[PDB]
Amino acid sequence: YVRFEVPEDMQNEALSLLEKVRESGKVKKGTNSTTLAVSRGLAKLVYIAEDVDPPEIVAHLPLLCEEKNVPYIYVKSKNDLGRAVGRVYPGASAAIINEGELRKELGSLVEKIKGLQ
RNA sequence: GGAUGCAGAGAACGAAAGUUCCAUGACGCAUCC
Ligand SMILES: [Ca+2]
Ligand SMILES: [Ca+2]
Repeated sequence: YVRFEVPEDMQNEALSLLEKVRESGKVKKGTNSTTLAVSRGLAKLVYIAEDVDPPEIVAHLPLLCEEKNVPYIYVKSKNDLGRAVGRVYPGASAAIINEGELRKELGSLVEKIKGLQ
């Protein structure tokens, strides 16, 4: 249930900004903490995996992000989301809570994502 | 065992070889049935 389709280069930009934010920022991984972070108005930018089965697990996300005005982006695999923070483990969804040092980069990314809508 | 919440990384058995679960939330900590 993709709301939009992100092109490959933009997906790579987001997945790379994720690894750069790892150090100086704060990132959560998993559907529980990500949903909480969006509901509490903490998530700067959320990532949703495309290969989630059953897809109903992450389906509630885009509408909640629209409710709370949180930019969401679809990434190809949940394994591409496994390096988000801490232990290497697959993640159906993640969320950058603090941009950290990469402020303008996240700004450009959310501009490009809004461009897709 | 089951339900609910809090938090979010490895956890239980084993001398270890290994066996079994875990961000689709294990392990826990409570309250209840
Ligand atoms: Ca261990
Ligand atoms: Ca032991």
